[PDB]
Amino acid sequence: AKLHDYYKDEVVKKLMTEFNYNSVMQVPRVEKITLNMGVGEAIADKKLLDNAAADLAAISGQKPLITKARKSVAGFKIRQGYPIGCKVTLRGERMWEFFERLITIAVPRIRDFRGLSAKSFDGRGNYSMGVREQIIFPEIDYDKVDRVRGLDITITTTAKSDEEGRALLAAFDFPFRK
Amino acid sequence: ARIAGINIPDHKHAVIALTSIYGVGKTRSKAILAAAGIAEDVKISELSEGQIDTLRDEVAKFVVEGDLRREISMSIKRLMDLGCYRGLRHRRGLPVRGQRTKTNARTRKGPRK
Amino acid sequence: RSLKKGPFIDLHLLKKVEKAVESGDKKPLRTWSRRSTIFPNMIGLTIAVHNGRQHVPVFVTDEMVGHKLGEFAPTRTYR
RNA sequence: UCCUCCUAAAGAGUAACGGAGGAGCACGAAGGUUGGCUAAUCCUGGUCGGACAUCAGGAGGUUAGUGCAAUGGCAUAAGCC
RNA sequence: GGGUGAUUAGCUCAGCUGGGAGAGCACCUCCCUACAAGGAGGGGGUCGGCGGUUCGAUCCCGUCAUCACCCACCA
RNA sequence: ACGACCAGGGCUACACACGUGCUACAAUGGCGCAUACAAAGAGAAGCGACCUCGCGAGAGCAAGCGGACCUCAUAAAGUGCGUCGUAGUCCGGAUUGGAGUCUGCAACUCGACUCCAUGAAGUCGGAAUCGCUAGUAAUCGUGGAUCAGAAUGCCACGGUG
Repeated sequence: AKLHDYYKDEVVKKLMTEFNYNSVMQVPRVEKITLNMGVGEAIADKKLLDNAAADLAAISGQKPLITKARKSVAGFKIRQGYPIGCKVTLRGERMWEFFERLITIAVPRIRDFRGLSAKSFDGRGNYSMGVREQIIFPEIDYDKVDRVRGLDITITTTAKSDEEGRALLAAFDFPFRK
Repeated sequence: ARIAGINIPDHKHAVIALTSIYGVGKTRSKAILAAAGIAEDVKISELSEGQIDTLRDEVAKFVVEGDLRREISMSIKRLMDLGCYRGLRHRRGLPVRGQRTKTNARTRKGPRK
Repeated sequence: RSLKKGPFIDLHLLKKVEKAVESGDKKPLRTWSRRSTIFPNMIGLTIAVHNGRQHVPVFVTDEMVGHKLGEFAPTRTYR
């Protein structure tokens, strides 16, 4: 593990040179990465969610758990906390464990891209990267590609503005450009 | 299945195994082997004997999928709003090398009922 | 598909190309030929093409060189 | 027949074929409890793609919920686990 | 004024414990020979409008638009 | 004037199906390499050898021939080895991008030839329909006309049978 150690020394610890604070403890931090994988056309049975979560847990270090629904989804018979997908939310060391597998070894299904925008916005500085699939990691034999399954990513941080979060964006090796 | 790329064939001839996945031509699919000493004979189905696990970056270091699409779409980069022949014939799903549309047109739009 | 190192323009057009920046005073070149191509040497000149019904001005920029007048006054419509 | 507000007079009952609406069955669970937990709605942003539609962030607050219409407690939750 | 029931393929109409649509006859294309006929192949749904109950509503509830039908009821 | 001189269009535009020509879906097969057995015809701004160059199309040096001379031009199926083995296939390449060749005053539209890179369909076929009586049906090869440049349509001759 090297990328979280880079976050402990090389990221925002000199930010007082560019951003105004009353304490050096105000510099921005990463809180969580929620994640999402959609059940798609299996929504009306969804007993496969345990078997889909188990293969997200093949690139994540977390133990699988199943997403409960909110406000229902369409007319598919979704009621209260009905199990409907997977998040398997990342905190602490597990966030950068994943960002040392993502587009380092998990590569053979990526799309044509070269750099995501740094001047992007939400109002707090919480960045996102479009990937659509779990993009596959290579094994000694596979025999693993049939549908690959989905992936969505948006970070959550202590930042109060989009240019404060632009200094925290330094926390990753993913292609972002100024 | 799906061991050489995005395409589903189980057992395929090694000198064309990288075809139909957007990254390699018919002669390149045999030249890519002889630069690495890889066998040009007997059909393949799995990641055995180094026969294709050695070819992942040698395909990806060039124009592939959407990057190949963008390169063969250089023909229209000055025609992305200007409709002059090729422009309109790419802004909608249309022919560019002549089409005898009164026959042989199912392939342009969808199969007969 | 083989056109290289110089423009294919006729001598009646070369008498105009030498004085093309006067196209704030001079009126557009009335042309009947449509197989003809646009070239860098022609940039600054004003041209009007017969569409088989009337003469229309065609707007020319250095982006569209190597295309024919029959691509701006369209051949056998079609969409 | 049962059951609810307003009209209905700052004790209390209360008319009208007055203003207006429901029940006639369910639940081993929503029951017993120690502990733990905490919305709606509006907004910003979405994906291979949408007749419907993801999880976050911003605003907000006894505005969600309680098996069922109706009202009011309600986080000590009596809400869910 | 009062009331009963419907609205889904061109037409007849199915599909209510509340679960993302189906047949007949036409029609369209083709075969036989030229149409009628005979045969073969194929098709697409504003499943009335707006609100409310619901996870989900053509489907349960209200209310308007529409049609056909019933009816204008004691002295 | 609707002329025909001249610069130029359209006649290769598709709301939908059929006829014609044709190739694959093959294993009684296909491809590469080797090899058996040809007829007929055209050929002086032609056919163009040997030889050179150009991935190749094509270009250059340049013999002979005007008819049993010299050139198009070693005919291909067939046979023999290898190899595929239902795999939406080494097959098959619609669509399509680039780079070269060639004619022409000019080729993008509506041309041909070549080399790369990119790639869908096709696993068998509905009511129905067609041709031959013997060197015929089958089915692969080879020429001829037109003509600046380009036919898969037209005509003509062999092989197995």
